[PDB]
Amino acid sequence: LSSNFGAISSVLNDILSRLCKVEAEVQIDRLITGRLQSLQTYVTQQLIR
Amino acid sequence: GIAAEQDRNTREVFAQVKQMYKTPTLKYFGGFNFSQILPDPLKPTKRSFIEDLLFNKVTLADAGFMKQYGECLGDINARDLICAQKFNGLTVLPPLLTDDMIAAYTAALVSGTATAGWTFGAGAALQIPFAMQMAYRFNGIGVTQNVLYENQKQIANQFNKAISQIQESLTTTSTALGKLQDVVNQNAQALNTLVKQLSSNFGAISSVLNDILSRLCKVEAEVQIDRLITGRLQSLQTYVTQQLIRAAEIRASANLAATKMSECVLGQSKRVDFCGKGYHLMSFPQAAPHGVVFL
Amino acid sequence: LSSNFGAISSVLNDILSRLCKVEAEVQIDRLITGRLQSLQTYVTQQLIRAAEIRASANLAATKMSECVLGQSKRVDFCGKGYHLMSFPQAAPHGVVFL
Amino acid sequence: TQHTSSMRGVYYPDEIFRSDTLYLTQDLFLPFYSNVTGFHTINHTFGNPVIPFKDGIYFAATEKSNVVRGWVFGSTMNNKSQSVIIINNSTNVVIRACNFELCDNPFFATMIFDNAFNCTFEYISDAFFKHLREFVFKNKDGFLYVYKGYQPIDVVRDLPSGFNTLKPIFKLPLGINITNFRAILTAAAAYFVGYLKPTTFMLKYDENGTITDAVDCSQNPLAELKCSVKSFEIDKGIYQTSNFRVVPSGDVVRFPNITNLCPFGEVFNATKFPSVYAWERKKISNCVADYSVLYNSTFFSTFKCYGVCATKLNDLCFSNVYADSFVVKGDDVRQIAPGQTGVIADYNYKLPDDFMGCVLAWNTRNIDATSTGNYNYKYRYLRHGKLRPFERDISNVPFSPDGKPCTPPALNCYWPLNDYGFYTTTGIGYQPYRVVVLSFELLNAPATVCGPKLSTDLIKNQCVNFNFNGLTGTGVLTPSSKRFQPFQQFGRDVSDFTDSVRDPKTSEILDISPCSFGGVSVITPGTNASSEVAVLYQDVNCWRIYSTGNNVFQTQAGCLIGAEHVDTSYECDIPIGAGICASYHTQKSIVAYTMSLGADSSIAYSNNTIAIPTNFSISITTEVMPVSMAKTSVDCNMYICGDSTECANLLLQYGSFCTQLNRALS
Amino acid sequence: TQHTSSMRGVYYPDEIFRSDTLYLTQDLFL
Amino acid sequence: LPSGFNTLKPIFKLPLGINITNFRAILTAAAAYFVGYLKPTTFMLKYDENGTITDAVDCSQNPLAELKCSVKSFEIDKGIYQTSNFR
Amino acid sequence: ADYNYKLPDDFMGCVLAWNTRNIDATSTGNYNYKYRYLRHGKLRPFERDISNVPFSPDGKPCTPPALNCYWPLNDYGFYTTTGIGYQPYRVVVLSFEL
Amino acid sequence: KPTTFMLKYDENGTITDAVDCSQNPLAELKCSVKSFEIDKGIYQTSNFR
Amino acid sequence: DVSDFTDSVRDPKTSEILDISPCSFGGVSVITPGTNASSEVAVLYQDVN
Ligand SMILES: C=CC1=C(C)/C(=C/c2[nH]c(/C=C3N=C(/C=C4\NC(=O)C(C)=C4C=C)C(C)=C\3CCC(=O)O)c(CCC(=O)O)c2C)NC1=O
Ligand SMILES: CCCCC/C=C\C/C=C\CCCCCCCC(=O)O
Ligand SMILES: CCCCC/C=C\C/C=C\CCCCCCCC(=O)O
Ligand SMILES: *[C@@H]1O[C@H](CO)[C@@H](O)[C@H](O)[C@H]1NC(C)=O
Ligand SMILES: *[C@@H]1O[C@H](CO)[C@@H](O)[C@H](O)[C@H]1NC(C)=O
Ligand SMILES: *[C@@H]1O[C@H](CO)[C@@H](O)[C@H](O)[C@H]1NC(C)=O
Ligand SMILES: *[C@@H]1O[C@H](CO)[C@@H](O)[C@H](O)[C@H]1NC(C)=O
Ligand SMILES: *[C@@H]1O[C@H](CO)[C@@H](O)[C@H](O)[C@H]1NC(C)=O
Ligand SMILES: *[C@@H]1O[C@H](CO)[C@@H](O)[C@H](O)[C@H]1NC(C)=O
Ligand SMILES: *[C@@H]1O[C@H](CO)[C@@H](O)[C@H](O)[C@H]1NC(C)=O
Ligand SMILES: *[C@@H]1O[C@H](CO)[C@@H](O)[C@H](O)[C@H]1NC(C)=O
Ligand SMILES: *[C@@H]1O[C@H](CO)[C@@H](O)[C@H](O)[C@H]1NC(C)=O
Ligand SMILES: *[C@@H]1O[C@H](CO)[C@@H](O)[C@H](O)[C@H]1NC(C)=O
Ligand SMILES: *[C@@H]1O[C@H](CO)[C@@H](O)[C@H](O)[C@H]1NC(C)=O
Ligand SMILES: *[C@@H]1O[C@H](CO)[C@@H](O)[C@H](O)[C@H]1NC(C)=O
Ligand SMILES: *[C@@H]1O[C@H](CO)[C@@H](O)[C@H](O)[C@H]1NC(C)=O
Ligand SMILES: *[C@@H]1O[C@H](CO)[C@@H](O)[C@H](O)[C@H]1NC(C)=O
Ligand SMILES: *[C@@H]1O[C@H](CO)[C@@H](O)[C@H](O)[C@H]1NC(C)=O
Ligand SMILES: *[C@@H]1O[C@H](CO)[C@@H](O)[C@H](O)[C@H]1NC(C)=O
Repeated sequence: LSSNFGAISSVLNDILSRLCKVEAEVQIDRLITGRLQSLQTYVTQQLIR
Repeated sequence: GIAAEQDRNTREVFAQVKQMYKTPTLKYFGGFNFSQILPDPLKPTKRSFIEDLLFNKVTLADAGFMKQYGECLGDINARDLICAQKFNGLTVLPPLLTDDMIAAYTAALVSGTATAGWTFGAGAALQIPFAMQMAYRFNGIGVTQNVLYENQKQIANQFNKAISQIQESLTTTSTALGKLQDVVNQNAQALNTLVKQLSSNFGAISSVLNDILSRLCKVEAEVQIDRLITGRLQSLQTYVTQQLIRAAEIRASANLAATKMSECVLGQSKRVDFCGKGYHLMSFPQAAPHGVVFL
Repeated sequence: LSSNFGAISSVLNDILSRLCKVEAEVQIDRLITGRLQSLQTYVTQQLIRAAEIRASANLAATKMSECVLGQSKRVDFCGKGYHLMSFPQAAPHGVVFL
Repeated sequence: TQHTSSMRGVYYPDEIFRSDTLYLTQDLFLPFYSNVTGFHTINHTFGNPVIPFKDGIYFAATEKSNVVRGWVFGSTMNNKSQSVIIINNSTNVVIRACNFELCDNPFFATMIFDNAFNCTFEYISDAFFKHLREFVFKNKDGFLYVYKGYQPIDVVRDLPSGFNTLKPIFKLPLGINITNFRAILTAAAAYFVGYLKPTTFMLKYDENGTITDAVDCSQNPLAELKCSVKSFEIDKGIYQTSNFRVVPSGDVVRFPNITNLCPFGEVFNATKFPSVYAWERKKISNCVADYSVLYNSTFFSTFKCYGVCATKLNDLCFSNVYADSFVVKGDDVRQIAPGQTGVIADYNYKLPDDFMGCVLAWNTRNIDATSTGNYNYKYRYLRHGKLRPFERDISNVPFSPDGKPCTPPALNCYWPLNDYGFYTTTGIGYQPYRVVVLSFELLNAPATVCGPKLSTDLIKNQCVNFNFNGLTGTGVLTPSSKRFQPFQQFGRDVSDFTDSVRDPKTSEILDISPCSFGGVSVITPGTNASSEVAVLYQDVNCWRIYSTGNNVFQTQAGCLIGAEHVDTSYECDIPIGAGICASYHTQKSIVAYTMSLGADSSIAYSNNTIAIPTNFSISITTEVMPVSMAKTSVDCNMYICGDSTECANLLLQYGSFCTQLNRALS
Repeated sequence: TQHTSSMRGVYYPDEIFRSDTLYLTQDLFL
Repeated sequence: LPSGFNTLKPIFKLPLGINITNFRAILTAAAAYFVGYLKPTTFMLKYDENGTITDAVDCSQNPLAELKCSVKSFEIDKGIYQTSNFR
Repeated sequence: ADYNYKLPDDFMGCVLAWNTRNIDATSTGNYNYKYRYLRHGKLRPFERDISNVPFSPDGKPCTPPALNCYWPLNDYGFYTTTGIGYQPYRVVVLSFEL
Repeated sequence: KPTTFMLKYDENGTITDAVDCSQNPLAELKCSVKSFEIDKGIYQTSNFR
Repeated sequence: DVSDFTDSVRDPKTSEILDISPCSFGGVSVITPGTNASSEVAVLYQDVN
């Protein structure tokens, strides 16, 4: 959960405190897609086990 | 690969015998009533009375596998799920073996059991009257054959009564065939989830390519289209992975059904609780939607 | 490995020779995520194939135990007919029972 | 007359060496077995009309005595536009792009032009049926590309069949409108013309890096399958290809019927603009906004749009149009933008972060600036908080930093408005500028301010391209039974696909459907056996088929075309489905039949007879089973970032994913 | 005095026709 | 105030640009009026075949409504469901 | 950008411009520079239009001393004393491949 | 030199040990698994560079 | 290549053709006992004689 997935930071508070709304909305989606991918990988491994 | 395996499962379960025995005209073999598990030449259907109930218990989605274009443009007010799936590139292919073919296979198996016994799996069928076959089955579980030959009326009556109870149990609405309904429910839910997941914008301006191409400018539109492309590709990949795992589960079940048909319909088994609760005497197969029912 | 995954090019040398550092760092991450996704897909397919191979190997082990080391009463578990004997032979990635 | 281009006219797509690969590309190509037009010298008749140039041509000349000498490319072809002449005058190859008076009968033995002026491009080369000379001409981004190829032939009448790859020789920077062309002959020969289309090809390279074979992916379903699997060889079986598609035929444009030109003069040319603290808003409605009437008189120093590319502003229609007007100084024009700070953006006029519209500003030193000094424009510089977007503050109340009311002749009490002092002799950062901000919405609501695009008649029950108020697409339009409310214009699915529209001229509701529908399977034997295939279409009753061929008949699986139905039943090797199977049997052909379940047998039940075996046989049966597969390992660092330090540094924070992959493989 | 708003005061969130769907939205509601 | 469900339609979108913090009603010189306050909330709305809103689910009312908004359905089968964690 | 000189969307190159008020502007007024303001369509990228033909909105040929018939080229009027938005600038566009 | 290190922190927030990831293949393995302890066995490390 | 890797070049001074190859090649495995026993390891290199 500490990967930034090619964004400014891995902390949503840092992005929302400093960046500006349209620019922050394109950095939040990278973290959203990365964390969704992590959950999907966990679920697939669990199904095989 | 998944679809080819689905054809192979049915072939490995139902097509074990090589020659198709005809249904005998007489259904009454020494006290035992085989009329409810064999086809009769008077009804329009090609299948037995119990298989009719089994196909009535399970509701299907695709009646046929043919939805014409004029039919989907004739049904727009009724938001049909199949038209929505087909307009987005998702299709369902017919099985190779028709239900009539599977019914013919099960009829051949039941006729061979009732006339030849256990010998048509090892090789050529050997005829034997049904009372003697019952005597050998009784002798196989450690009971002498005079017990059969002196109580034949009672055993025949109990067999007929048990068949009637099986018939009465399947006419009342219940969840006996509930793990065959789960398969079709899971398939329908997966396809509908693919259809509904197509409205996510995946962090873009819109989820509609027409809106992006009508308003945005070419280099800026080419970076918004790739987000939708990657999102929809990810959705298809997730669907394919779930389908592969479900196919593995179905293949394990079909392997168990094939070995159970081999060791319990074509012979008598010594394995405890492998075919019913008690000392195994016989088994009969019946076809069901996407599956098999052993009695 | 020749997909650009929505970037300028699929070659890192072309991006680093021409684009500028902050702009190159947002084009390299697309290639990184795409290639990581490709490796993950390969690993998932390999795990599923390994499960199928393991089921086959378990069946081969129990067949060697119950048909080469003894005589089986199970119908059609080892050949068509009444089982008398079995002999194993090695094969590339597998076993052949006679 | 009419001939066919049998695998004719392939060229090198780029300047990159490739060997022993299959390359898939999409470009302007001559499609396989397409129509070509022949021009022959039957008699003294000089056959050379003006042939139209439709985004590139393939030209072939079959020659024995060098009759065709060059070409003229142009648009008007008289004296009014630029034209380019490419000829060989038996000593040089000369290319000349000028503005010259053409002749009705241009020929050699040099009569091509009466006179020439305003010459733009010049190129002179170096000094210097049996022949076939092939050319590809294409125009793109002000460049004329020429590709050339040569072949010795012996044919006397027709264009010979074969395959030959053309190489680039010229890339001329002309910048010329090319719509028409004409060949130049000498005073016994033939030439052939074909047209290029946007197409996907798959090309094969040798070990010498030469193109020797290609596959046109849109010729027939077998070629679609070949391009899908990226191989020239297909094994025996049945393959699910792409679904059945039709191409759009017509165009439909439906816009609201508006007559009035939209009031540019009343907005941009007004005698009086307000101050920035008291900015004014005006609604714009029922007008045609083409803005090309401003190219004669009015010019803007800044013009910036947000939410839409400017080049599409003539193809759209706008829903809720408002215009804000005010006056600032030159140094404050940069503050009229989203996400900005300063006195104007904080206390006078603020734009939203998700703003959609345009900002226009122009210098007005000759109207709002006097030599004495214009002091009629004001701005607020003191406030107790920032403004919200599109919020106005009008009050003139004395300001105190602590926050309590005060009397202006006192201490720590100020007047919150300052004057702009506009002089003629000041620098440009202190000169007045007039600013207009336009705000609107796009493609989600009823609209009444549109562009100058012309409308078109409606077409029903046919795959067309459509444009409703700027929303474009491809589909089939049918009358609908939905009941829109007066504030609604569009309708959407559960998957956010626009499926209903209200026609803006006659207020009827229309349903939109996709054009492609229905699964298609291709049944083939091995590629070694034949190039013939059979096609099975689900969802059609035997229409919506690619070709009718021979032997079309209905099965339980679908409509089968290209196979013959036989009454006898066998085992099957190609499973079609629903009990139907196919095979390749005898002249060989593809046959379809019902599969056989097994052998017929009869044993009779008796209550007193038994059957006993008398003899036996010993049998040995083989059974093969897999046990293991190949053990494999990957290295993320080399696969993702091969010998690059910067990529490895960027990858350094993805290490958990790679250790997870390595654990799975081990 | 004090009363309760029992499923009171729902409005149309946009100007787009929808039929036979369930739509999830986030806005200022009672 | 009677109970029930009734959907409201847009009639006005006025471009005022005014700081609005207070309001007051105007009466004639026997009647009642009721005031409630809006909150930022997630709803789930149901449409008819005529395109009319006839039912809704407020996703923050109780855990059953949270479950309904999570599964996107108005009907829940018998069983036990893991909802969102306690906030 | 519509009638005189258009750049491609995927342009690669550089644009340079500088003020030239001391060379191309006179006190009397330099009227030797022209631009087109009337056309029946937009230009394609890197396309040139040279013709000087009378323009009619309906689209038919006409004689310039008539009604609804214009000359399609306007003069730039470059003076020394004007503001900087009306001063001449020299522009060079470089295009290449990499 | 430009180098990748792995540092260990105490419960007092003090650095008391480190691993230089480019010293020898054992240190490469330690930095790959992110641990100071390796169990007995054979491990596929990075390819030869 | 087939993977879009630049593998050949023409030298711009003398018009000869040159092949470009990567520098890293060959798998490496590390055999270790437990970290408690020793810090000594054995290294197995495939693809070298
Ligand atoms: C029309 C423009 C035109 C172009 C672009 C052109 C290009 C061209 N002409 C060539 C040779 C040649 N080209 C021709 C003749 C012709 N080839 C033609 O396309 C035509 C129309 C003629 C008729 C005059 C001949 C006779 C040779 C020399 C063949 C030889 O060397 O044996 C070559 C090969 C050069 C080489 O030998 O290495 C090229 C690339 N020739 C042209 O005439
Ligand atoms: C005055 C009412 C205008 C209403 C138009 C509403 C929407 C149309 C959107 C943009 C129109 C731009 C007009 C100015 C273009 C200037 C072009 C230029 O020279 O750079
Ligand atoms: C002189 C010491 C300044 C130190 C301030 C340090 C950090 C604060 C960051 C930015 C302050 C910007 C000050 C100028 C703002 C001008 C606003 C305008 O009119 O456009
Ligand atoms: C049992 O057999 C008799 C024939 O004697 C038949 O009439 C009867 O229908 C059979 N039972 C059932 C339930 O069909
Ligand atoms: C090509 O010419 C044939 C006549 O031989 C004609 O039938 C066909 O329609 C033409 N092709 C196209 C695309 O029009
Ligand atoms: C010049 O090209 C334009 C499109 O760029 C076209 O509309 C016009 O008709 C062409 N000129 C002639 C004379 O055909
Ligand atoms: C262009 O050609 C035409 C041909 O009729 C001629 O009348 C006209 O004068 C020519 N223009 C020039 C500038 O020479
Ligand atoms: C061909 O054209 C060139 C171009 O000017 C000229 O120099 C040459 O003399 C011409 N050849 C003949 C035979 O006229
Ligand atoms: C084209 O030629 C005419 C004379 O016929 C001339 O007046 C005009 O300036 C020329 N155009 C260009 C762009 O040189
Ligand atoms: C490749 O080039 C060599 C050398 O000219 C030639 O001998 C060989 O035939 C070529 N390959 C093919 C497939 O033609
Ligand atoms: C452009 O302006 C000039 C000068 O006022 C005028 O003569 C000309 O007719 C105008 N053009 C149009 C098309 O109105
Ligand atoms: C603006 O209006 C004034 C008076 O109405 C007029 O003199 C002036 O020419 C107009 N300017 C433009 C650019 O139309
Ligand atoms: C113009 O629009 C009105 C409003 O929809 C419509 O009634 C009328 O038919 C339209 N005019 C024509 C000529 O169709
Ligand atoms: C196809 O059409 C014929 C007559 O048009 C009809 O008899 C037949 O049932 C149809 N096939 C199907 C599968 O509906
Ligand atoms: C049948 O048995 C006899 C003796 O038991 C033997 O000679 C004969 O070979 C057997 N039949 C066959 C076909 O082998
Ligand atoms: C939809 O509209 C029709 C026509 O007014 C009406 O009869 C029907 O009752 C409506 N549907 C519902 C669910 O009220
Ligand atoms: C952490 O700090 C405490 C207090 O100084 C000390 O007693 C303890 O030893 C420290 N921990 C270590 C590992 O040195
Ligand atoms: C300069 O380049 C030419 C062309 O390749 C080459 O022949 C020559 O050797 C070069 N000069 C030197 C000093 O190498
Ligand atoms: C290693 O090299 C030796 C001699 O250099 C040779 O005999 C041996 O076969 C080689 N090993 C392998 C695996 O090739």
